Amino acid sequence: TAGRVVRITGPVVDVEFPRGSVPELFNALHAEITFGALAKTLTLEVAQHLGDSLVRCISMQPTDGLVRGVEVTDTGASISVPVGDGVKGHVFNALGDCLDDPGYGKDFEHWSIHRKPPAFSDLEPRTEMLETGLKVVDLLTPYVRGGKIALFGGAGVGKTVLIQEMINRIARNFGGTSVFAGVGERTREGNDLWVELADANVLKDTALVFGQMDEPPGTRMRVALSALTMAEFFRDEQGQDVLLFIDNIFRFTQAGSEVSTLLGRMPSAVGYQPTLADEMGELQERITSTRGRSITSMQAVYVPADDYTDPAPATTFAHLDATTELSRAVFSKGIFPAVDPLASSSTILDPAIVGDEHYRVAQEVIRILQRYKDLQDIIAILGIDELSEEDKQLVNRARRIERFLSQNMMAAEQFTGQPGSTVPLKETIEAFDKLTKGEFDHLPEQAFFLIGGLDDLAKKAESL
Amino acid sequence: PAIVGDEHYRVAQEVIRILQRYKDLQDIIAILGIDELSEEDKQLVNRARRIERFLSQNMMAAEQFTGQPGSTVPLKETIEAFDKLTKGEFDHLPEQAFFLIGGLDDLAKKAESL
Amino acid sequence: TAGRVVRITGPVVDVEFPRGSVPELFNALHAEITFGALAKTLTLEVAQHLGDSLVRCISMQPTDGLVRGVEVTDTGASISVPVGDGVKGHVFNALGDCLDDPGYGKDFEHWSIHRKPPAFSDLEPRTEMLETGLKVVDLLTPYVRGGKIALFGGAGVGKTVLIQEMINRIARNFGGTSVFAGVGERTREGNDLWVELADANVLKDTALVFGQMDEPPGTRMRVALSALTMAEFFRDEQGQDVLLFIDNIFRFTQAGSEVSTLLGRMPSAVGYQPTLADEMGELQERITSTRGRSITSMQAVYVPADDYTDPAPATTFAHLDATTELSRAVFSKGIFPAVDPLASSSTILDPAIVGDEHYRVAQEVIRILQRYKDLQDIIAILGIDELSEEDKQLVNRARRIERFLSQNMMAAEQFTGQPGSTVPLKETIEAFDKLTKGEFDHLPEQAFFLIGGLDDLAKKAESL
Amino acid sequence: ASRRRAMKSATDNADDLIKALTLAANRERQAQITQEISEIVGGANAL
Amino acid sequence: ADIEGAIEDYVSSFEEIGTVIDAGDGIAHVEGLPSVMTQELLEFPGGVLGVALNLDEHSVGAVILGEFEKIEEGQQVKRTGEVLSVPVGDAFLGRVVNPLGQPIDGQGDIAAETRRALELQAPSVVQRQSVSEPLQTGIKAIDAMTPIGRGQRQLIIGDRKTGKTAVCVDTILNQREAWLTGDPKQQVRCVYVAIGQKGTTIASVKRALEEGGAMEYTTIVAAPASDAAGFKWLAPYTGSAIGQHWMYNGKHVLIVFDDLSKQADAYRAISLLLRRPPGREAFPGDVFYLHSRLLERCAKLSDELGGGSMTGLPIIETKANDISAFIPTNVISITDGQCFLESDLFNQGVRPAINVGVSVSRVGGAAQIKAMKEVAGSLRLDLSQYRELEAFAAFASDLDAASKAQLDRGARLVELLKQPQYSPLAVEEQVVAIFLGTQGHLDSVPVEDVQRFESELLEHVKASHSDIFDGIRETKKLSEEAEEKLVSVINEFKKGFQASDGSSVV
Amino acid sequence: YTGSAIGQHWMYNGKHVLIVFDDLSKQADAYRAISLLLRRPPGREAFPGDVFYLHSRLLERCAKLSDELGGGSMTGLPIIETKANDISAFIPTNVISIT
Amino acid sequence: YTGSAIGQHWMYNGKHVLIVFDDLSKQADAYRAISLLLRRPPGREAFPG
Amino acid sequence: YRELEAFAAFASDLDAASKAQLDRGARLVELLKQPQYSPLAVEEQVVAIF
Ligand SMILES: Nc1ncnc2c1ncn2[C@@H]1O[C@H](COP(=O)(O)OP(=O)(O)OP(=O)(O)O)[C@@H](O)[C@H]1O
Ligand SMILES: [Mg+2]
Repeated sequence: TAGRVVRITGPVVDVEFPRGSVPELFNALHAEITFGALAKTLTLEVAQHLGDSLVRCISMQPTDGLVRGVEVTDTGASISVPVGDGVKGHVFNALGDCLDDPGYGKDFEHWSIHRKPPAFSDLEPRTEMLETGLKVVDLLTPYVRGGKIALFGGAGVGKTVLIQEMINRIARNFGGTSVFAGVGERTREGNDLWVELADANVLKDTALVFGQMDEPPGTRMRVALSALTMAEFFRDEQGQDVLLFIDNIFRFTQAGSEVSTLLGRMPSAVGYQPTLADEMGELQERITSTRGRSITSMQAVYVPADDYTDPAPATTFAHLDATTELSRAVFSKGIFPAVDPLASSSTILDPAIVGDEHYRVAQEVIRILQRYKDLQDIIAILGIDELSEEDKQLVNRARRIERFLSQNMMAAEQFTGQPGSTVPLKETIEAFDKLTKGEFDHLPEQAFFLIGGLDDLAKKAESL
Repeated sequence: PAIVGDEHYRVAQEVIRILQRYKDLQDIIAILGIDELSEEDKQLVNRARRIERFLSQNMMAAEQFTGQPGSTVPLKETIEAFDKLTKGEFDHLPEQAFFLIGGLDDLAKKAESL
Repeated sequence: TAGRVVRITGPVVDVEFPRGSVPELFNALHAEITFGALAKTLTLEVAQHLGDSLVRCISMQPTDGLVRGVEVTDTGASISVPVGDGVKGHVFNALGDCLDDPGYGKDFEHWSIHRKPPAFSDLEPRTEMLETGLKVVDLLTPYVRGGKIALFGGAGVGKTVLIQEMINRIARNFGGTSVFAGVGERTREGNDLWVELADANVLKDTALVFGQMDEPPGTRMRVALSALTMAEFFRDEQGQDVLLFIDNIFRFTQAGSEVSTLLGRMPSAVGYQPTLADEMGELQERITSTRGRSITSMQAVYVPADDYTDPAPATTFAHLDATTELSRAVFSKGIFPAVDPLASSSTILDPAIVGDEHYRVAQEVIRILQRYKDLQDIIAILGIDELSEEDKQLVNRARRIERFLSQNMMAAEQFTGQPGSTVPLKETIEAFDKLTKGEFDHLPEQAFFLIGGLDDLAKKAESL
Repeated sequence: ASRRRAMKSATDNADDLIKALTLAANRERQAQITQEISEIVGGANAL
Repeated sequence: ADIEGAIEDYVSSFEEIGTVIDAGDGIAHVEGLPSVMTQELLEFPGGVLGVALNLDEHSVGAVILGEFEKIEEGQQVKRTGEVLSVPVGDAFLGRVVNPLGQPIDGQGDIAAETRRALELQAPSVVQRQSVSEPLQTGIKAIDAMTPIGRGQRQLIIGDRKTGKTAVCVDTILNQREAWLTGDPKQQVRCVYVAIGQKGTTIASVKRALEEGGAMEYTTIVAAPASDAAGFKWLAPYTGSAIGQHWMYNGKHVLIVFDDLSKQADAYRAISLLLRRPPGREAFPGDVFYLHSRLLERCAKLSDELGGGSMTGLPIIETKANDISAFIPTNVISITDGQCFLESDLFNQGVRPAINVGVSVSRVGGAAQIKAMKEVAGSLRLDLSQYRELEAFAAFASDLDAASKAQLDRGARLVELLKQPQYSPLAVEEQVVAIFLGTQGHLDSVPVEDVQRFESELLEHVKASHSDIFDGIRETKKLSEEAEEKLVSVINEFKKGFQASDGSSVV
Repeated sequence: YTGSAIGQHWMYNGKHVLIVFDDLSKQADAYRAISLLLRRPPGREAFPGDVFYLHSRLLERCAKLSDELGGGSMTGLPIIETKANDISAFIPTNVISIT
Repeated sequence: YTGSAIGQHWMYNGKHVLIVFDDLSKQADAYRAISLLLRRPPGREAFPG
Repeated sequence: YRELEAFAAFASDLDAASKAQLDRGARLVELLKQPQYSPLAVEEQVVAIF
C-alpha cells in the first residue's frame, strides 16, 4: 500500500504508488531520510497526478539525503495542523510541529489546512467596523471587523510594538486571540518576536506559526494556511474573535510562484504563478466574519520595485480593506503607534458606514494635517516666522492634532508602568472635533503626547 | 513635389517642420510652459497650436456624435489656408477658432462668433 | 573504428561510433565533403556524449555539403595549433592553417587548444602602469602591464579603431612578442591591421590568428583559444613578455550561444547559454599572467543592444584589471575616442601606485564630470543661467575636460585627416590639474577638441 | 510672486511627469520580465 | 494482477557502480547506483568528483566538480556513500581552499579537525539569541548608521566597481585588534568566499589581508571563474560549514560572500543543464531557497550552545543600480540590513559610496556600543536634512539661519563619513570622529579640510591623549569627564591646525 | 458565459436584459491561468492570443435583436479594473475595442 | 544570398558591384519564421540563435 | 471647465467670460455628484440638469 520514491529533483519528489492506492491531491506523505547527518522525516504534499500511479509532490523539508526507492507512507489527510487553546503560547512550523517544545500538540485535535471559505449564505452582508480603541486607527483608518489591513513599515517604526498592541487589545477588549503567521520569517526576527512577546506576557494570548525562509518554498506557502486554520478553529469552535497577522504576504505569493516554477507550470504576468489570484483568494477569503465571530487580519505587504501595479500587490490589494503605514518621520516625532495619518487609508471611512459626524471630523483632521505637511517645507527652509497669522494658527492646530493621534499604547505598559488607554470611538470623534474647532489649541504641545483621550488630556494639562 | 506640386509639397513640409519643432519643445512645455521659450520658438509654438487645431475637421460621420454637419475643404483652399497659417497671417485669432472648423470662410465665421 | 554522421543540424553534427571507440570530449574528428564546389575536410569538435555511442560535435567549417552516413575519423587529440617563434610574422586561422603561406606550420610543435589555466599558486597581482600616450586612458583608467585590459563599447563606437591605436602605441615600442586574435570581427579591419603591421615592420614580432565573422560558430569559439595557446606558449616556454590582443572576445560567447540550443541546452537570461560564466572564465583565466612571465592582454568587448547590463559584458567585467567603457553618447557628441570617463575604471588607479598627484587629478576630473552629468538634466530644460555660479563655472570646466579627454589618435587619421599625437603621462596630469583649477577656463571650448597636449592646445587657441 | 507661482506650477508638472514616467517604467519593467520569461520558456518547450 | 506482483518483486530486488550514459557541459548522467542519495558525492575514474543533484528512474544527473573533460560515456562511476562534506578546523586560518576544502595556496595540507556536511540545518528559532554585540567594520558610515551586530546578515549591494569588496576587506582587516587581544569573546574570525572572481583578484585580496595582517585569522574559500559551476555553487556552503564549526564551538565568525550573484548564476547554469524548469531571469524555483539556506546559517547561538555567532556580509552586484532584479530582491528580503553602494556617490567623492538613507540595518541600535549610539544618534537626521536642503546650496543667502547651519553641518558630516581604502578605524576613533561632527566642532573647519582635520586630531589623541580611547574601549561609553577632556583637546588642537587655504580656526 | 446564457434566454424570448460583469479583468486572468496550465504559449502581458476572443465572443452577444426575433435586448456593462489609470493597457484596450 | 552570389560572380571577375539589401530586417524575420517552423529553439527576441 | 480650472489654478486673473465658465462648471460638477444607492428617475434627472 506504501509507495516508492522514483524521482528527486530538488524540493520536488515523484512517488509511485500501487494502481489502487494513489493519494489524492494535497495529501501529506512521510518519507524517511536515513543518512546519519541528515536524518529526517520529509513531509511531501501531493501536488499533481502524473499518471501511471505517479504523484508529484513538493517536499516540505530539504530533500538532501533522500534515496530512490525509499518507502513513502500516505497519511490519508492533508497537512494537518494542531488546533485548540493549547496551541496558544507556543511556536509552530507550517506542519504543526512545535518548535520550542518538540512533540507538543501531537495529542490535540488536528485540522486540515485546506478548507473551503465560509458558505456564501454564511457571510455577513454589512461591513462592521472594529473599534480598536486607538485614536488614530478608529478615527482616520477604521479597521473592518473580519477584514484585512495592510501594515507598511519596517524596523525602527514600532511595527512589533503595534503588533503587541493589537494582540493586547484583541485579547482584553474583545476577549479574543491572535495568530501570527510568520511567512518567510527571518529566524532572527522570529526569535526576537518570540522573546518580546514572552517578555510582554502577551504570548499566552498568541499562537505563532513560523514558515522560516530557510525551509523550502512549500512550507513558506502553507504556513499562512496553517495559521489561518488555527484562526478558523478559534473562530468557529471556540467562538472567539481572532486577529491573524501575516508577515509577509508577498512572501506567501513568492513561495507560491516558486512552487509553480518547480512543478513546471508556465509563469504568468511578471513571472508569478498562473493561479496567483486563485491562491490569494483561497487564503484571504477564509479571513472573514461569520456567525458573529470574525478573523481580522493585519498583513505586512511588500510592494516590489515600489510598484503598486505589480501583480503581487495588485492581487493582494483587491482584498485589503484598510491600510496602515508607519513612518520614520512620525516615529521620530515621539508619536506612537507611529501611524502616518495621511498615507494610511481605510475603505470603511465613508459616511454611509461610519457616522456622518465621524467622516466630517476625519476629513477635517486630514485637511489640517495635509496643510501642515504642505507648510512643513516653508517652516524648515524659511522658519515659522514667515508664515501668516492664519498659517501659524493652522500649524498650532495641526501639531496638537498629530500629537493627540498618539496614544499611551497597552504594549507600552511594560516599558512605563502606566496602563494603556482604550478611548471609545465617540470620545475620539468629540475630542478631535474640539481640536479642529480649536477648543484646546492654547494648551502646551507636550500635553497631548501619549494620553488616553479627553479626560486624560485635561488631567495632564492640569499636571503641566 | 513631382506629384502633388511645388506649393502643396512646400506647405506640407513647412507644416511638418512646425509640428516637429512643437513636439521637440514638448519636453520644456510640459514643465515650464510656453512662457520660457525663445521668442521665435514662442511664435512657432503659437502657430503650431493653431495648425494642429486647424488640421481638425468636422466630418459628416461625426454628425451623429456632434450634430454639426460635416464640411468639405477642397485641396486648393487647404493649401492656401495652411500657407497663410505657416506665414503667420492668422496668429491673431484665438486657438478656439480652429477647432473642427473646416475652411477659411468658416474659420472667419467662427472667429467673428468669438 | 571510424564513426558515421547520423544527424546534421547547421553547425552541429551528431556522429555515431562503435561502442569501444567513442571519442573523448573536445577531440577533433575529420569528415569529408566531396561536393565539387564545396569539397573540403571538415573538422568537428566533440562537445557532448549523447549515449548509445553518439557524440555531438561543433563544426569548425560550414557543414554545407555534408551527407548523412559519411565517415568520421577520430584524430585522438583535441584541436592542436602550431607554436614556436615560427608563428610570429604569419597569419593563421583557428585550426592553425597558415593563410598567407599555406602549409607553413605543418612541421612545427603543435599544442592542444584546450588546457587548464595556471594554478592559483602561480598567480600574482600586477601593479605596474602601462603608459600609452592617450590622455583619457593614462589619466582616468591607467592600464596595467601584465594585467588584463578591456575596451567595452556598443555596436560601432570605435572599438577597432581604439584597439588598433593601442597596438600602435604599445607593440610598436615593445621588444617582446605580440599575438592578435581576430575573434569574429570584420575582415577588412583584420586586413588593414595586417597591412599596417607589415608596413610598420612590426609583423615579424606579431602572430595573427583570425576567425572572423564569416566563419561558422565553431571557428569563432575556438579562434580565441588558438591565439591564446600561442600566447601561453610564448609565456611559459620562452619566458618572454607577450601582448595578446583579442577583438572581439564577446564573439566567443555569442558563438557559444548560437550553438547552445542545437546542443540541447536550455536558454538562459536573454538567450545566452547556461554555461556563459563557466566557458568565459575557462577562456579568460588562461589569459592571466603568472609571476615572472607576463601577458599584457587587451580584449575588446561588445555590448549587445548597447546595454551594459547584458549578461555577457556583466560577466566579463569581473575578469579585467582595466576597463575602457566606450559609449554611443560620447561618440555622438563628437568626443572621439568616445571613452566614457565615468563608467570606466582601472584597478591600478590607487594613490599607492600612480601617486597621489595623479590620483587627485583623476578624482577631481571624475567629480567634475559627474556633477556635469547631473546638471545636464537641469541645463537642457531650465537653462544654464539658472545654475549656481560655482556650478556654472564647473560646467564650463567639465565641457572643456570632456573635450580635452578627446585626442587625435594615430589610427584615426582617416577619421580626422590630421596626424596623431602622444601625450606624456606627466603632461596629462599637469594639463588636467590646470583644467580642474581653471587656468584654461578663459579659452574657448573648441580649443580643447581633438588636441594632443598643452602645446597643441595653445596653438589651437591662438588659431581660433 | 510670478516666479513663485510659475515654479509651483513647474514643480507640480514635474511631479506629474515623474508619476507618469514611473508608471511607464514599471510597465516596461513588467513587460521586459514577461518577454524574457516568454523567450526562456519558449526555448524550454522546444527543448 | 500477477504481472503487478512480478513487477513489485523486480523493483524490490534492488559496491554499487554505475555507468556514464551521457556527459556534456559539466553534467554527467549515471545509469545505475540505485542506492545513491540526493547530493551524494560520486567519484569518477579520473579522480573527478560529482554531486548527484537529479535522481530519475533512468539515470543520476550529477554536476561534475571541475576537471570535467576527462569524463567519457561508459566510465565506471563509484559512489562515496556520503553527502557533500568539507573538512573544518583551526587549520583553515590563513589558508586558501577550494570549495571541497583542498588547499590551493600551494602550502602544506590542512589538518582537519572534523568533517561537516554542507547541508546541516541552520540553528532553530529557540537555539538563537538576540543580536546584541557589535561587529566593528571600521567604516564610519556602516558603524554609525547601518551597524552590523554579531549574528546579523548585512548585504553589501551595489553596482560594479563601487567599493563592495573594499568595504568587506576593511571589515576583515578591522578585526585584527580584536584578534590580538586573544579573548575568544572579542576575537572574530573571518572567511572570505570568492565566487567567480579572477584568480589575480583573489590574490590581490589575499595580499591586502596579509599586508594588513588579517590572514592570521582569515580563510579564503576560492572558487575562481575557471572552476566549474559546481565549485562556484558550493563555495558559499563550504565557507558556511567552516564558519559553523567555529561558531558552534563558541567562536565569532564573519563570513563574506563575494558575490552571491555569481552563485545564483552557477546554480542557474547547473539547473538549466539539468533541464529543471526555469523561472524569472531563467533562475530555478529554488534560488531563493538556495540563498536563504545559505544565509540563515548565520546567527547568534543561545548561551546553551556556546554563545558563538556568525555574521554574514553577502555582496551582490546589481546592474544599472536595479535593486528590483530577482537575486537582489531575494537577498534584500533575506538579509537583516542593506548597505546600498552607488556609483554616483562614488564619483562624487563619497567613499565608501554608501547611500545613507535607503541603506538600513534592522538590528539598529542593538548593534552599537553605547558611545556610538549616543554620539551617532543625531547623524542620520542631520544627513537627511542636508540631503533635503542641498538644492539650496545655490541660494543659501536666502535661507534661515538654522537652515544654513544645518546645510553647513551636513556638508561637513558627509566629508566626515569619507574614509580611505584599507584604513579601518577602531570603534573609539569612530566615536571621536562622529563626536567632532555631531557636536559642531567641525563647524569652524573648512569643508575642504574636515578629513585631514579628523585624521590629524585622531593621531594627536592617539599619541598624546590616549586616555580617551582607552576609556571608550574599556567602558563602551563616552563619560562626561572624558567628553570634557576631548573637547579641551579639540580646542587645543584647533589652534595648531593649518587650514589648506591659510585661514585659522577658533 | 453563464450570465450571458441566462440573459440570452430572456433576450430571444422578447424581453430586455441588463448583464453586468464585475470584473472581466479577473476573467482574463482566470483564462490566462487555464491557458498557461494547458501550456498554450502566451502573448502580450502573458495572455493567450485568443484573450480578445474570450471577451468579444462574450460581449458580442449583447445585442438589440430585430423585430423578427422578438425585439429583445441585452445591455452589457462590463467592468474593467485598470491599474494606475493605464487605459492603454492590453485588456482595457481590447474591451474598449469590443464595447 | 542570391544577390550576393550574383554580385560575387562579377566581383571575382575583376568588376565592381554595389549590393543593396532592402531590408535585412525582413530577412531576419523570414529566417525567424523558417527556424520556428523547423522548430529550432529560438534565442533572444524569438530570433534564431 | 476641466481644463479652464487647470488654467485658472495659476492664472493671475480671469476675464468675465472665464469667470462665468468657471462658476458654471463648479456648479455643474456639484450637480452631477450623486449619493450611492440613490438612482434618480429620468424625469428627476432632466429637471436637475435643467
Ligand atoms: N573607500 C575607498 N576609497 C577610495 N577608493 C576606494 C574605496 N573603496 C574602493 N575604492 C576603489 O574603488 C575601485 C573598486 O573597488 P572594489 O574592489 O572594492 O570594488 P567592488 O565594488 O568590489 O567591485 P568589483 O569586484 O565588481 O570589481 C578600486 O579602485 C578601489 O581602489
Ligand atoms: Mg568585488
